[PDB]
Amino acid sequence: NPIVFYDIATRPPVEKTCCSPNPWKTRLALNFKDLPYSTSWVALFTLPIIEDPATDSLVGDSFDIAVYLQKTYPKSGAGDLFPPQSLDYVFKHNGILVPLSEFPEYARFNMNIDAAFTTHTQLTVQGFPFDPATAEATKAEFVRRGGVSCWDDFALVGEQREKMMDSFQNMLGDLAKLFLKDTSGPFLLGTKASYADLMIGAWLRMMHVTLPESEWEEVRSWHEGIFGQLYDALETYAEVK
Amino acid sequence: MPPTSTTSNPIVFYDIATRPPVEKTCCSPNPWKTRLALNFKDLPYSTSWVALPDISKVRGSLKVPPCRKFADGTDFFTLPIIEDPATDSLVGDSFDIAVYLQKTYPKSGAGDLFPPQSLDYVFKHNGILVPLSECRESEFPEYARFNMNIDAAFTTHTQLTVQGFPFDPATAEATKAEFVRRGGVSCWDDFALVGEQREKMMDSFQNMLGDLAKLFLKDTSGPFLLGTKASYADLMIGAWLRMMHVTLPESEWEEVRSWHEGIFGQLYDALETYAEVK
Repeated sequence: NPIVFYDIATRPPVEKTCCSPNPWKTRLALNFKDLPYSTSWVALFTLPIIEDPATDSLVGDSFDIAVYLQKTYPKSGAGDLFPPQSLDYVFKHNGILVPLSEFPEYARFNMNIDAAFTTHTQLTVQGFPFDPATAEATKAEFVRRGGVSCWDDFALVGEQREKMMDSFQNMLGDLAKLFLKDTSGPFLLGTKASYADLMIGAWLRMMHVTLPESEWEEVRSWHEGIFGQLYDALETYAEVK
Repeated sequence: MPPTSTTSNPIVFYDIATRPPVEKTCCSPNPWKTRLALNFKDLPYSTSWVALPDISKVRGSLKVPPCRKFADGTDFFTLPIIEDPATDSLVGDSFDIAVYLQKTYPKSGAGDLFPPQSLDYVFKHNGILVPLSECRESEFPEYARFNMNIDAAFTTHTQLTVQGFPFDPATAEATKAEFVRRGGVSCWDDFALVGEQREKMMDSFQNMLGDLAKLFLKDTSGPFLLGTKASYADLMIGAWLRMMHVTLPESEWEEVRSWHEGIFGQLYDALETYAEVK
């Protein structure tokens, strides 16, 4: 009867090392709904998939899983994943050339948040917790992808890394403005959480796992510590079970 | 071979839900290949019967069969999928699943799924023009070609099965619409083939089975292609026979069982020890 949740395998203390942003959106959402589930770890995306035996359904992709959970369990747990709100945010470095319903303001936010965080993800490389079974192959994918010639080329350090942290800070400065509409609480809607906060929280989990501790301490504290406080507020939905 | 390091949680096998009494109506041919292969290897597993995601109104990313790594072509649907926790593996194609089971559990159960053999069979109605998903390099290339040709030979007679197809009632209408599209007809009742057209289709089916039966004459010491030694190539045929067994009238199934000196009835009978629905 419990839900089966398919996540990406990382280095053996998997409860503390798992860090793929899209499966973390679904984990946060399932905990938000307080549904019973167990995690199946798969080695190397296609990979947020759940099986819900309550409806004999197999659902892939994190956004569609979140729509499915809201439609199937509208009132479970903390309640509504998609409360009405205006998510007035565009990542202006999307551009208009490199190719690509329901809750379209959330679907758009998800696309813009993913684009904004993914462009800073060369910062996570030195700390990525490879599953040693998939390590050589995963390093190769990361290489084909950052457009470097080999794995040693990702060594970005010293001055060049500060410039990367700086650009990460500017991106987060523009995103922080959305958290100033309602400062009665740490979320976008103040004290009420939504799937839009979980989207950001999932990316914050990746950074917490993969960044040097001193660098996470800055990220946590930038822009009046808005993301640090969002992170702390989402801990209650962050159980790895 | 990479055997697993432990002995862990059981394999999860995702199969296509058919009409309520599911242990007796399940009939999808590609999932039956995987079931026969798991039973051949004698592995523990449980089945999750799910509605077919390919036809489901639920939006998601599981709508097309994955690419095949070790052979040309693809399965018809997403749904032969296994999760093997012993190796953190999620495998979504009947032929890749059988290759996986042979590399991971090479001596378990009845033993080798891919003993060397020539499988000299061509379905002559393939033609030469239809585009095909192509693998970079195939494992067990005689078996990879046999899999493609056996699917084509049986799938072209599958209008014989529509009247008896055991629809899960929750998905009957969406499944019927997909069959109507894949069959090139305008509506569900266009599939009605009765009396004279059904007999011609049965003669065609018998002609096809007659060419395939020649391969079972090369070793008469037993009912399998290699006589007393079974292989994944027998399971491919046994899987398609199970579809036929569920969806044909019993009286037409007995024709299939007894034609060509009962070669396919003997194979069916010899595969029953691997046919448990668990």
